[PDB]
Amino acid sequence: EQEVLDVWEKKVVEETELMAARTSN
Amino acid sequence: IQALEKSLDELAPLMMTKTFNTGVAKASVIPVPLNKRQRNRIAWNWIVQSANQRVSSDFAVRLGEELTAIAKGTSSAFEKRDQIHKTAIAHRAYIQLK
Amino acid sequence: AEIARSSVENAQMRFNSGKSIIVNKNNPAESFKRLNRIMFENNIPGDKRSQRFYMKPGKVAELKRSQRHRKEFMMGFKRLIEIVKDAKRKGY
Amino acid sequence: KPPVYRLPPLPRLKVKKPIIRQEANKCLVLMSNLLQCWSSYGHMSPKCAGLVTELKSCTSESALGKRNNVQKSNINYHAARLYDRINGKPHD
Amino acid sequence: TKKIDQSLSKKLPKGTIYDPFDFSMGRIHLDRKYQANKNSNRNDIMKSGANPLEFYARPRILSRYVTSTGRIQHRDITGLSAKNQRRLSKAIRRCQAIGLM
Amino acid sequence: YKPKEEVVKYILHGKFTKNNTHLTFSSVVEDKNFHKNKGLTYNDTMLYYLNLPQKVKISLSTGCLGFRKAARGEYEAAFQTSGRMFELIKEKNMLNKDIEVVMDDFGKGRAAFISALVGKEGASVVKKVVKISDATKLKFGGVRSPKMRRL
Ligand SMILES: [Mg+2]
Ligand SMILES: [Mg+2]
Repeated sequence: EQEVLDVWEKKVVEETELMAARTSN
Repeated sequence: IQALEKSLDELAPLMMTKTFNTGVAKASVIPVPLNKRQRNRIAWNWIVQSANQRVSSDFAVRLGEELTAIAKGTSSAFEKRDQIHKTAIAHRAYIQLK
Repeated sequence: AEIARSSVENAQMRFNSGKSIIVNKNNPAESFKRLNRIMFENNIPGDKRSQRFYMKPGKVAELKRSQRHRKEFMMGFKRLIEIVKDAKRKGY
Repeated sequence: KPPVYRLPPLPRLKVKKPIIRQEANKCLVLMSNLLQCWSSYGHMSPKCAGLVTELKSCTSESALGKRNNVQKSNINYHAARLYDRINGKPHD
Repeated sequence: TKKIDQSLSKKLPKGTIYDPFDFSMGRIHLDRKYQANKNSNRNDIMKSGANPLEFYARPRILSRYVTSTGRIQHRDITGLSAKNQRRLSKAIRRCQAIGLM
Repeated sequence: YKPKEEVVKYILHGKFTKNNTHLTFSSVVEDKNFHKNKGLTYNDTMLYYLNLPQKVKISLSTGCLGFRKAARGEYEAAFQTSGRMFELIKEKNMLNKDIEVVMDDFGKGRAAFISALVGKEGASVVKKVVKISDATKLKFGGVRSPKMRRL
């Protein structure tokens, strides 16, 4: 579960930053 | 040399809006990022133009004086940079981001 | 009287058409996007364009038959692509 | 019960323009944020210092950074490889 | 930031069993892809065995199968049998003519 | 017993056809003494408040801003006409009560009006807009349209 939760942490952060930029539009 | 690099890093615009002839309709003015080599070209040309308004017959003297004034804060090319950044802030939504 | 004054709010919105949006004072451009979605989900723009010129009944029937086939064809295409992806995932 | 739609025999199984996920450029998102930071706190405001520093590093050598995410879809390779197996065609 | 969008996190129900894969992004995407209104049947009167034509005087029930403007939904969306779709459409058209819908 | 005409809201109607854009600004006037009249039934009172009278205040087309012939139906003509309307609503002190926007058709000026109202040109009017709606008129059968053009 840690191995999966580590990849999930990265993607969440990445996709919570593209949203911020895309939404800023 | 450190003074020159600091002046070039402060005078060059970070971004510049460019017109892209995309589509038969009107071209789009989209802000574009600039690399360090492209930034130095923009700032250097502004310095040379400012230098060539000085009285000395020798370009080295005019360039030296211009660089000294820029290192001391006074330069008329900072207005150019502010006007290039204002345009880009206006067209921030025109950016594509993909 | 006041009975006809205090019962006008619901009455006013009881005869709704379904083509109205309450604007979000914060993001007013999101409410216009919601209205556009209603227009497209009720085919309002398409219907208006199709009513500009008269089409013979036979031509109308042909166009309706072809459109249905393309809709059904796409559903069959997507079903086959899903099988391909599933088969690829399992190593087939 | 969900209606299955079966395609006729086809000369090919192909996606005209396979969709690909194109990750956003890191330098462009940095520029979109810095530009926004100047829109609220003002141009050259001390609040956007970090944005300016990050943008300079991202674009220092290439104005779009090291773009190394180019990708092509393989759906058409698998679709053509597996179509004859999975189309459910009757025997000859 | 100590916050994540709900669309980027899965909330595991209570009493259910889970695998390590349930914490991945694949589970999020897989749940979106296979998200169908399958629980409608148990809440869908017209998929229970009633005759839709008996609801021609009950606009509230009929208004569940029309769009915001009153357009009858295609069978592809309602998921009804041919007979119930045929009967439901008649009920709505009769309701409209009576002055209730 | 006394005419007490008062404005309750404003209606900003836009008709966006293929060749022109018409923008009308109106006021929904309500005589606040209508219920004080004699011989008035509950139905007449409710029927009067369900369709309140309207008075036209501003009427604009793309030809009022100098756009002529083919230019009247273009995106730029609508964008400027929308700006002139948003300005005339502030220059007439008609930005006190809530505004309801009604769009009629899907020509090239429909997206210009929306852009002019969600942008700088309509930053004052948008704050008062409370409800947006569509009023495109469709026919269920109806009259026979003209024949298809062979071009
Ligand atoms: Mg024209
Ligand atoms: Mg004629």
